[PDB]
Amino acid sequence: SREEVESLIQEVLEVYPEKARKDRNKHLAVNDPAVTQSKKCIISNKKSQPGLMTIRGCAYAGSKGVVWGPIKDMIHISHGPVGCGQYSRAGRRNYYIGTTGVNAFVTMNFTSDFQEKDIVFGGDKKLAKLIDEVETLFPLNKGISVQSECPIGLIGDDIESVSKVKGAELSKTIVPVRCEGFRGVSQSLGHHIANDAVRDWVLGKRDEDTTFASTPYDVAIIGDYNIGGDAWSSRILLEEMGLRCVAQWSGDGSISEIELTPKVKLNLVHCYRSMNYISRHMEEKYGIPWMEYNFFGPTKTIESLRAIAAKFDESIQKKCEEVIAKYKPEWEAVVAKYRPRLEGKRVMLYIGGLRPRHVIGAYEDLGMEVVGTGYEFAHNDDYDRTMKEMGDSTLLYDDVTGYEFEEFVKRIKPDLIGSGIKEKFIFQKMGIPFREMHSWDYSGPYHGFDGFAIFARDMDMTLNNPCWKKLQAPWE
Amino acid sequence: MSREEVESLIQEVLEVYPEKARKDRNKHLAVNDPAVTQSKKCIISNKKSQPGLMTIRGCAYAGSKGVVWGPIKDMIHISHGPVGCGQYSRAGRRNYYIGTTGVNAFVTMNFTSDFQEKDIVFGGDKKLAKLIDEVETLFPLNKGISVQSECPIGLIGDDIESVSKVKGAELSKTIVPVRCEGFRGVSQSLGHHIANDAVRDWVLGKRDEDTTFASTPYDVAIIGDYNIGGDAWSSRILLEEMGLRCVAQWSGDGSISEIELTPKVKLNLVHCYRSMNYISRHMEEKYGIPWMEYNFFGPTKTIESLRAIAAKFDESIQKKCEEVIAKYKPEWEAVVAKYRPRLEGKRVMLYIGGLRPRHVIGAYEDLGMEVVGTGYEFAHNDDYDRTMKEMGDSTLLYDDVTGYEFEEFVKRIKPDLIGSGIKEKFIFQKMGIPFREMHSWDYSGPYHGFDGFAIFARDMDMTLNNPCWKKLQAPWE
Amino acid sequence: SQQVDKIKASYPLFLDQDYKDMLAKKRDGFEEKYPQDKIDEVFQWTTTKEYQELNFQREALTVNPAKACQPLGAVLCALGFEKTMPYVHGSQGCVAYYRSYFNRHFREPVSCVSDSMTEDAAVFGGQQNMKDGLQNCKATYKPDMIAVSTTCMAEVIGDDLNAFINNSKKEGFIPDEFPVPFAHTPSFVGSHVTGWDNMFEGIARYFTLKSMDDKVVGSNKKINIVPGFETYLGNFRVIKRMLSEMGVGYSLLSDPEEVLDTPADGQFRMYAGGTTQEEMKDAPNALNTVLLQPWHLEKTKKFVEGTWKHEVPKLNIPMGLDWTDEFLMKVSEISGQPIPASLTKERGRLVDMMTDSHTWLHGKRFALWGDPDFVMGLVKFLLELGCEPVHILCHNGNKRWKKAVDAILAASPYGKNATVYIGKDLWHLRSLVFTDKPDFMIGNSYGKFIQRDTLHKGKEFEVPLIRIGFPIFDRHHLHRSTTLGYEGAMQILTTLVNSILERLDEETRGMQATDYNHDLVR
Amino acid sequence: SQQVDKIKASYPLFLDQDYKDMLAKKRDGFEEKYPQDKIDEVFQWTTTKEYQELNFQREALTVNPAKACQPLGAVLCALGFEKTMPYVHGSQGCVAYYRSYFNRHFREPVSCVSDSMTEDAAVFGGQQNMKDGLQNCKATYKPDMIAVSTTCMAEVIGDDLNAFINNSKKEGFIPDEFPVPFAHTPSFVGSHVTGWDNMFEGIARYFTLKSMDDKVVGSNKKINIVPGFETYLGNFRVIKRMLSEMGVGYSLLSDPEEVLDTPADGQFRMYAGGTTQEEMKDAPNALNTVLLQPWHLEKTKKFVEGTWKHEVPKLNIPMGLDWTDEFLMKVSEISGQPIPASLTKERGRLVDMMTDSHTWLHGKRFALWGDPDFVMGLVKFLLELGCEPVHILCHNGNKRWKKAVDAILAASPYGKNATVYIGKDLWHLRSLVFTDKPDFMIGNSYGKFIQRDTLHKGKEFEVPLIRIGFPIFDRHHLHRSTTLGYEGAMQILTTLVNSILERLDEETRGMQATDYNHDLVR
Ligand code: ICS
Ligand code: ICS
Ligand code: CLF
Repeated sequence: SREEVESLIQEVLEVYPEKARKDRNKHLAVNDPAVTQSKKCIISNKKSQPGLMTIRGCAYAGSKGVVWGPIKDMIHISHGPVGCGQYSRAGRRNYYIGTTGVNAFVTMNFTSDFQEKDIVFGGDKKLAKLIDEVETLFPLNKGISVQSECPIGLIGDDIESVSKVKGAELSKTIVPVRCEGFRGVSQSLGHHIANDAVRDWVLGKRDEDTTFASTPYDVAIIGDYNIGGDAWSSRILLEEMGLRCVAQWSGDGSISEIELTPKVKLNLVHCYRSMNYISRHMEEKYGIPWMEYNFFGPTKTIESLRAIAAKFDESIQKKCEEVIAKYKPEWEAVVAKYRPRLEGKRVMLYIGGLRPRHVIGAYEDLGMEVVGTGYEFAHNDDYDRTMKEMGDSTLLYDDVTGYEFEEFVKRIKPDLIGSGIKEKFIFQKMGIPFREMHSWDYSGPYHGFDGFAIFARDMDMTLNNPCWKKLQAPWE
Repeated sequence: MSREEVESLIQEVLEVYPEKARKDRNKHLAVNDPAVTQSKKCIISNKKSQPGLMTIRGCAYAGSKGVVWGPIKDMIHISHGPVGCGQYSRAGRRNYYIGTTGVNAFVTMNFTSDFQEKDIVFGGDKKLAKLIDEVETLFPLNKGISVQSECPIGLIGDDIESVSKVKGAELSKTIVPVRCEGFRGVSQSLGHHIANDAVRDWVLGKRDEDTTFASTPYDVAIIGDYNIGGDAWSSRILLEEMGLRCVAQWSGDGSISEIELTPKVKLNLVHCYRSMNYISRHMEEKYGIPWMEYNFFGPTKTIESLRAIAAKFDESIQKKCEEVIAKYKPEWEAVVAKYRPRLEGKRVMLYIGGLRPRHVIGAYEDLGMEVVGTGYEFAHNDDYDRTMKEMGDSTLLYDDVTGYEFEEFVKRIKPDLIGSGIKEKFIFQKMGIPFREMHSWDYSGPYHGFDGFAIFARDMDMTLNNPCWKKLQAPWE
Repeated sequence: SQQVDKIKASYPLFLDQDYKDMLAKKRDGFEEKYPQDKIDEVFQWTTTKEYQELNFQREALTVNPAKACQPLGAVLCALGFEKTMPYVHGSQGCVAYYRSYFNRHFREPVSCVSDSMTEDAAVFGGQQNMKDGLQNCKATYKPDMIAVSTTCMAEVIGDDLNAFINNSKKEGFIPDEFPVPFAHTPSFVGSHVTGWDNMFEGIARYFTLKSMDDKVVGSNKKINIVPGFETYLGNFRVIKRMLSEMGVGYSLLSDPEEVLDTPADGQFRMYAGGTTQEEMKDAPNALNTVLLQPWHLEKTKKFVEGTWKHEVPKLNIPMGLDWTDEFLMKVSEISGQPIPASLTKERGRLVDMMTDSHTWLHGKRFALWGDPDFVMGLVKFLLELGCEPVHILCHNGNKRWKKAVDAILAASPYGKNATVYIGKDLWHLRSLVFTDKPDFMIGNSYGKFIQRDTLHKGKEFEVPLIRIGFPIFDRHHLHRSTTLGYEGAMQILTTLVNSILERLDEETRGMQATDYNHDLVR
Repeated sequence: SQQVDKIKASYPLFLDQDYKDMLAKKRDGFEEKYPQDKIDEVFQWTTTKEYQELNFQREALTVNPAKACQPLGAVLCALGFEKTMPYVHGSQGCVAYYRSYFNRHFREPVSCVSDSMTEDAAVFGGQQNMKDGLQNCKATYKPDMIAVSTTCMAEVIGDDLNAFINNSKKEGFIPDEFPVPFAHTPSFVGSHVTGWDNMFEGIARYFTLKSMDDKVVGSNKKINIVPGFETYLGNFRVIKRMLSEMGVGYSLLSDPEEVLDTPADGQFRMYAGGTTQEEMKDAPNALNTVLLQPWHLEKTKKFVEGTWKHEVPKLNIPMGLDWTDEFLMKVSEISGQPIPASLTKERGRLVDMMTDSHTWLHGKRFALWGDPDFVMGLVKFLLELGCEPVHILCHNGNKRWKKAVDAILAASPYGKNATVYIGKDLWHLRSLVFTDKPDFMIGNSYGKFIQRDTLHKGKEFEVPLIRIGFPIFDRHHLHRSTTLGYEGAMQILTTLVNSILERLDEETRGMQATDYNHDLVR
């Protein structure tokens, strides 16, 4: 394997011009068990090489699409020309309970629809008028955010002044976010910018307000955006264990929940990449500890429940074992049915910043093997965590190019690929079962015990589907 | 347009026929003059169809099962014979009803004995007795069974009367044998008569010795309205606004108990004379119940009918009559004001069954239209007698018109609108002539009464004036 | 009452309070109606396993059949020949029904005559009807050919079609050379599809039985195609299109696509297109003959093999992926033409659509009915899509056919929960969709009353109808669709997945209740 | 919990009692939600005329737009040329969105590259990105042509595309002869269709501006066809089919139908089909150039007339009956080819369908939106069907276009109750379907949220969506449909009349309540 994989890497890189080749070589590696510091074998979080068809998005995607957009009782302005908010309207399944257009607004597209006059004269006057119109037509909104698209910073607009002046005039929370897509190298910096905006404009609102009645079992789910209901199928287990989930950041999340989070006893971080910033802040400022957990598959979910329960007292640890015993027969039935139908099959993954490592356990619980994985925008601390999860001599790729991904697949010949919408139809035409591992292919949830059953059903229906035997015409 | 024009037209069309067919068809084609008032002096009717000429007629089974018995909603009607007849006639006729279909009502279902060759060879009487028991097991809320004979039954010597008598007594159930085999008669018409006699012989006298019905001076029955698209409901509402009590509807939305109650009424109101004059004459002779013909097509005829009916009762009914006429006056006046300008002067040709070819003329004239030709599939001479008082002078009359004849008449007369059946609709649309179905109301209606007139006018307008009709000729042709 | 600027038809007119009160008074006064609680009790009973067992014990009663009678198919077969008038010897009521039935499905004129046998002929026979009928028909509607079948009255009394036609020619009613093929078509045998087979075999015999000596198999280098009972215009067209793409010389025997689709250009065309007499006469010179729907062309097959000496290929109806593949390969072998790049690409686009839609189709449960060849092809394709055809109903199917379908089901994991029913009707099927609820029905318009019944039990018990088959009366222009070939599989695939997605949108449209799953993207 | 034999996805999993209780406690404990009576009161208010008036007073806020930005149209245009890679000079997040947007509508791969400009380029420009970008793209994905557009960042900082590309060639990053047409595509100007126009004109000028000395109008005896922004595969195919039936030589300039529909046969094809560079080079030698969507091809028009010296015909989009007629007659006049019998028959078949279905279509009221040419063709055809297009919304329409539509409406009684809206969005349209309720909406998938809103007021107020337009994300394979020509008119008519009849069946399915009108035959 290892020898064939390194030869594969070099063969693929022969197509590139010299400069691209030297760069891309640094972003491709073969896992070596005795190397635990990812900073010794792969680099990450660097700019993409021009013209190589990166799969990455921008800092607006990471801020508006990922972190802020799911907050359900606020109105989020895509501030700029019309494109960015339209392409990202309801493309991500960050699920919520609400009355859309009345008290919740997640799947709507609010925009300032910049025209050339707004480029010439600036958009700050238009933004102030926009805020007034929002207030007239959507009176039950509990806050506004301003998600900056590329032109805002380039033309010298001052959305922070508009938000300060209009926030005070109207007694409204108005959050300026400088998530312009030219910033950073990917979605990742949008996460950081968005975290800092929550910190600066939202999170210190109830700093010294103490009317909320706390309990020793108060927690927050940090970094779960409720894709297909993922956060709900996690919350139910935590509360069956006796905990009180005060807040969900930010799937199905309300602004009030976020504002209450400085009052909890423990921050439970699922997506480290996107929310470690605010978690570190809440530990520094409020003394709240935070821990990483994993609700993909029975093995990781059981391990997480026990680790979380160990932070509290014997009553929670008792209820923890009660939950594990309740769901034992259910997920054992899922394994008994689907593991035989999936065992031995080899999987290549390519996703964003967490799942390329976080779902490996769930695959292994069905006897499958992850032979390659990679991230669009992960950092080296992510890759450190990945090496512990991935097998010996497996292929690792950072900001993989379209050409690289195709050539790796043609040689490795995985039984299943798990990636995104821009990848799905390429590999299906090559006759390779594909599951979307961002959108869950409009299925899910995949988190928790209830989510594992759907995950197994989904991997099985696709991998073993009759369509894959039919690619070849009997006459060729 | 002129008489001489039409007479030459008739002769021209008939040149195509063989000698025997030519001589026969000439007797079923006429140009009416207001001077001759005896239809027996100018047109022949209710004769056999000539072979091979593509008549539009159906059979006695259609007239019995499809027309008279089928609509009775709480009975189960067996299409007794091979599988065809009941399938082609399942839910083709829009005889509307209120019920829970498959538990207490059964109109749109198709029950059949699905004869196989073994049933031809040994007869179907044993199968029919078994079928009756299966019906009782699986449809316990049915209130009576009818047996609609298809062609083979009478030909192979079956005795459905004996089966109905035995099983009916065994089960204490009304089981009506009907000998409506399709080879009987010459058309749907004899099916009507056979079906009327079957009602009389097996249903109508059930409560002859019963005195528990609470009669009133205003009890009436609607005879010969099969509630196409709701036609009978939009009639019934007017009769009861006028102070009458409608005990029964024969047979649109009709129940068997309504039928059994009808001998207790004071007056039988006959809409379709053709299909129901038989039972109406019987009820006058046996029960002394008078009957009268009326017409609820259009405001002119509906007003005339309400007043004539109201005149059979006392001043209280006559007062409510004018209250009804006054209530609805602004409504139908608004309909004419909107639609008559859009239809006035347009010429119509009709071909339908046994009543509507004359009964709808008044409603067309209320919209300023002219019926320049009309005819019937299966009418008798007393129908044609009534037709001469409705049709204009020198208009064309055709009895059991052939497909060729209808096409050639249309080509020459060039009517603005044709009103006929489903077998005719798509022929004339292709010729660029607006068409309205005047059996099924083109899945619209009701057309009866004041509420029906609004829909009638809307429908004639939407089709006559539709933009599609000016698009048939490609601009380069 | 009516408001002139918003006129109401029966729906919703009769929902007005004054009509509602009127209808309540009619019920309470004179209908002697069973009380509603009793109606509810009986309805529920009709949805149970107990009722189903009684339902399936029926021996004499048929309720809501899924078949018609032979002459219907003899008429459709005859309409496929050039300037041919279908002519049914017997009682005229039959022809009115045949014409209206097809009228409502195709929304087109349907020409057919009777010779109007009455009580008279029931005793002394219909010989005179035939003489005058043929002469009248030819003179009036100027066909080039009259194709003769029978109604059940003519079969029972025993009219000898052959003799009656020969005597009509003998006595001068029609020219000796005028073609008058015929077939007996008893409604109490088989079904409408049997009439198609009988009529076609009759026409084939008329034009070839007595001229075989100069024929040489393969001499005209064509392949004959016999479509069978077919009510989708697209199915005639896709077959001709695929063979034309392959460069394959062919003759489609019985081709009504033109006469069932004439333009509305200001004139009525009683006849249009159709298989020519010369094509039937020349058919024995074809390389071979392919039957598109072999399970109701058994009589035709015996004649093609026994008289023309063709070796009919063992081919299933070309529906779905595998069976279209097999059709094209066999045609390629017979004709020597390669399968062209255009058809290979079309195949690959169908497969692409399968990969795109498999996640919503997988595991979906279906009840379906129709004629035998259509049903087994729909079954095959559903298995290819990862769907489960749980209730398979073919009223006019036979034991040998049910065995073949049961073998198709056994060869796939998606047949594990499926059952094939023969000789059962749509009242049987109603019980199955209650006791063993599927997700959808695939069937003709008569299925709409089953959907109505299931909804009355509850929205959660409703089984929506997907209209594929014959007759379809309550939607417009679906008769233009296609079910054969890759094109037909693509159409069926699309209809099914979007019927699934339509229903999911309905169930997730409730604001703040179920619309968390009302996804923009599916 | 889950039952292994019956696994539940999010719907209906979260309707289980334990999930319902969990969600209620989350709401009550930490969401500080407005009372439900207050939600209901505000929702009711958003359906009122008072709300509509405030809604239409918006100047700065846009809500639920019905347009995208220019580079999306430039990408689509570029995808239509042979072995061409769309290339958007600017920031990479845009390209992720363009590809994903088209991915979801076509369910196909969509190839497009960025040169990944960052904050640093805002100070020194994107020249180096272009040099390495073009070299890296050509070497890695081996296109024969790279078609360059811009994101809004590149527009604001002012990068000179022409110079940057010339310097990329001069400095050796790509061969001098390698075709690199370009267009500036600012997102704050116009919409996605403007990007299509700009890209196409850029490609036309690249291949012809400096070579006009050679050209002679009509010397190649063909007609150029420019389709514009087109997302139905059947619309490219129907135009080519009709012209081939007429024996008319033609060049379809920008033709993506092959690359948006490659087969699933075991290999991925990044490129397929497309307009060749030779066809663009030779286009000035055509008889004339026909613009299928003239209302967003203004710049292209000025170039074909100013430089190629073609006299572009004054033709509407070939949608419906009248405008397909006009299209074919003008093509006949230019090409000298007569309209063949096949197209005359097809026309009459469409007319026959109109006569067959007019009674269910008559008077039906529609709200609709989309791009300018598509919308006006939909309006035209609706009027031809006797339908009333009451709310006509074109977010990216202009005054001159609105005047042309108002003139079409004024020429027909079925336009008497119609209003044309420009610059309004789907939040505006939501108000209109509440205050002046139509029978149906015709629009893209964003309309599903309007239908949801109307149902929440009440079933009697619900306005069902009929999906025709772009993007359609929540149904599968409707991108294979056709809307142009007689073929497309036939498909639209069928979809409209059957949507009407589907809804009538739903409203008459209630046993003993409304099923008196649940007719088998319609
Ligand atoms: S936030 Fe991140 S790309 Fe942690 S930007 Fe992305 S809904 Fe991915 S791997 Mo889409 S760091 Fe969430 C993600 Fe992971 S949008 Fe979703 S699936 S767990
Ligand atoms: S019963 Fe008769 S053919 Fe009087 S068999 Fe026929 S529902 Fe006609 S002209 Mo169809 S004598 Fe009724 C009739 Fe008239 S079925 Fe209907 S329309 S008023
Ligand atoms: S006049 Fe019935 S359609 Fe016929 S061939 Fe026998 S099954 Fe079939 Fe009237 S009663 Fe019926 S409809 Fe005709 S057969 Fe006679």
